[PDB]
Amino acid sequence: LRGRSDPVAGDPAWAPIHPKKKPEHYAAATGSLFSAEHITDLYDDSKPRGIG
Amino acid sequence: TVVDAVEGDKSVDTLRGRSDPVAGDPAWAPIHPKKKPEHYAAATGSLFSAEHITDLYDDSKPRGIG
Amino acid sequence: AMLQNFGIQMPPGTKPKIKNVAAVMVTAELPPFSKPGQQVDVTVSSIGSAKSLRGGTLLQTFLKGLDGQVYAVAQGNLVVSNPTVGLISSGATVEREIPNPFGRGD
Amino acid sequence: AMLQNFGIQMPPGTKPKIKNVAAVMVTAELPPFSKPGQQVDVTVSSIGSAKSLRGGTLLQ
Amino acid sequence: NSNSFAGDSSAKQSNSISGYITVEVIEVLANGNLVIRGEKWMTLNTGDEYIRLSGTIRPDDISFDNTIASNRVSNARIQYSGTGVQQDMQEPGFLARFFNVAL
Amino acid sequence: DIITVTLDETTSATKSANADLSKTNEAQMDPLQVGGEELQIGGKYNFSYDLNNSNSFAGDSSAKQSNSISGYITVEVIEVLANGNLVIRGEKWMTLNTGDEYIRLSGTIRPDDISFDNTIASNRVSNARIQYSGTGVQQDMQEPGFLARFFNVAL
Amino acid sequence: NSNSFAGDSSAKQSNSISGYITVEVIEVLANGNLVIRGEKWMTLNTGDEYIRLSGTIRPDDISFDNTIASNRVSNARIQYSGTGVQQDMQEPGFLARFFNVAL
Amino acid sequence: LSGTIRPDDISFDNTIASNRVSNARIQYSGTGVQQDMQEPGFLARFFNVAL
Amino acid sequence: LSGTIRPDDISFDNTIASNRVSNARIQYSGTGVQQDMQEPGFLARFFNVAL
Repeated sequence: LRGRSDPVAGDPAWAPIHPKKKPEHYAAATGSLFSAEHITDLYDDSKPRGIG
Repeated sequence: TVVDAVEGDKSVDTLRGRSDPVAGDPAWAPIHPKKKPEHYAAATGSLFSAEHITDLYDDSKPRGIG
Repeated sequence: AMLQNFGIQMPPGTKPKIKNVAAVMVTAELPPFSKPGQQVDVTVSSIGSAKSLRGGTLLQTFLKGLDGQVYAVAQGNLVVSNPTVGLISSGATVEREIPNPFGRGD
Repeated sequence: AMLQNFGIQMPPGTKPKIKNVAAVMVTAELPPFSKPGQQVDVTVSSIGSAKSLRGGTLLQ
Repeated sequence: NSNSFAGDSSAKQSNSISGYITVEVIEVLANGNLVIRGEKWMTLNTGDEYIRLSGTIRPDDISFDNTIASNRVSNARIQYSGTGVQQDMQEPGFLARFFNVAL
Repeated sequence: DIITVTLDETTSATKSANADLSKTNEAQMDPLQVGGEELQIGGKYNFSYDLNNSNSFAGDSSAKQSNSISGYITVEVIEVLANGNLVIRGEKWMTLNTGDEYIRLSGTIRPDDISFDNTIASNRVSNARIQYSGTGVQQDMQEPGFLARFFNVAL
Repeated sequence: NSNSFAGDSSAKQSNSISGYITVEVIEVLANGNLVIRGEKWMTLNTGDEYIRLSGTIRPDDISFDNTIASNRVSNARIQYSGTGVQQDMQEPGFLARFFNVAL
Repeated sequence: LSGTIRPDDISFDNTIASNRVSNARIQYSGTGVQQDMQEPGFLARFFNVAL
Repeated sequence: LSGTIRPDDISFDNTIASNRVSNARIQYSGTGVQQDMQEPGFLARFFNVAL
């Protein structure tokens, strides 16, 4: 009798995506704490750049 | 089946005489830009690639698909 | 932003009133066959309105290549003579390798 | 724009108040049979209103 | 003799929305553009309202306080509506719909 | 970890549309008289006519919606995400004289948006779920019941 | 022809409490947060009223005079009510409750 | 909106006026029972095309 | 709009006045039932051409 279907809260089609966990560095391979995926630039503005 | 569970089934006009547009029409949907190929710096010994360099002073106007 | 990276976040609109900090541009040339762990010189040049860089200390800065990836990290003590350009003898530590076509071909 | 390329983006309408930076035009002549990896001279000439380019450093 | 004719037509349309909605990045494009999506539900006394926004944005348009205007969102889909018996009062139903499509 | 949320929401949306169509005709001619007599075509037809039309249409539609909430709600972190974002959740119950009211908030926030006094605005909460309602006979007066619901969905 | 439709809905809710309540720490959490709980009874002439508060607080939110705002209390449960024949006048009873739930 | 534009007409804030768009197609409309009230239907259309 | 123009008449902001367009053809009109209300039809046209 309504002709419409109400949305439901928590729909997976609109739910947020939790970001993928980055892999561990394993510093024992290189002897250094540098990892291209884990470094944080001190001066960056931290704009959104990835999922989540 | 051809219906996705997450998004769901996305699938009196004779008395109206008009057909309403649908949101998400491919005729009006945006085009995601093509992914550029990898440089393969091992061929030249340099990080320069004509398709990947970024000019520090350009205004970044729209210049490509997407 | 750097202070936020250490756990100190000032309220928005707060003026730091800093007088011992200057923004600079760091440039390094990566010699061929550069291996991780090696050190190269860096040139530090002021881009704001600092009167002198003499006696300064370069904080952690990431040096990017033409492809946008980080290949070195630069720190150290500046040696200036032009007081706004200084040099560091081993400022940048190489963190990544660039492949070479030297061993290919006949 | 250069600062945006490094992750620092000032709010619109912000005056940098820079005094150690000058805009220039860079010209190089490429000799014949020039191969990648070689180095050539460049002439740097100021196009704005900078009083002197002495002691400067040309950015990328 | 006296002949006379007069004929006119008109149309008008407007809308506006004001508020805030916080979304998250669901995909990063090849040029660095960010596809965003999110929803927001509020139950005040009785009845649930929702705001839903999806689209694509440039990181260059994100202001200093991590806020972007809604007119900067490409392929925008903005939905602000209710749910339940509260929304039942906003629609006429079959009876008036047939009369409106017939006349 | 305890984080305080300032409930400050205000949304407002309006829309409108209308159309008009109109047309009219009015052509009248008195019988032509030439030579002192009334001209006749055929055997019984004059040189006269009379036309009068009037068509008109008007149709409009409108809609409007707004809401606001003001107050405070203190929640706690229930999960830490990979990028450091914090998933928050909490409830708050108040029984003033008679009847219980509750406030419930859940969502995801950035630590960068938490102000100096450990307070974050409610419009900075991603995937927000805000619920402010009552309970019991007090809430029974806020709903019409089956009788009016059927009448409202039928008409 | 003439067709017309109009439909609206509305809701509103508010509350406030003002006063003081002194509680005590009943548990210390792993991060140093304090779970608090307490009650307060007042018999003025006739009839007993009570205030009850429970929740979790941060020691950082406790001001210099050993006072903390009620909006800083996590998982707050605030109850301010009466007792006895005084509270009997505040509720309608079965008769009006059935009429209110039926209509 | 669809059309063709010059990059020279794009202002500093990445915004271009709509009168600078070549081959412009601008459509602003509704959908559903709301749009049904904006059109007269067959009855008035025949009367309007006959008179 | 169609016509022929001189490049000398194009101003600095890449805009040219419409009175500088040679062999100009300017058409601004509607379409559909909206345009049906703007014309009288056969009945009034015959009366207007006869009287």
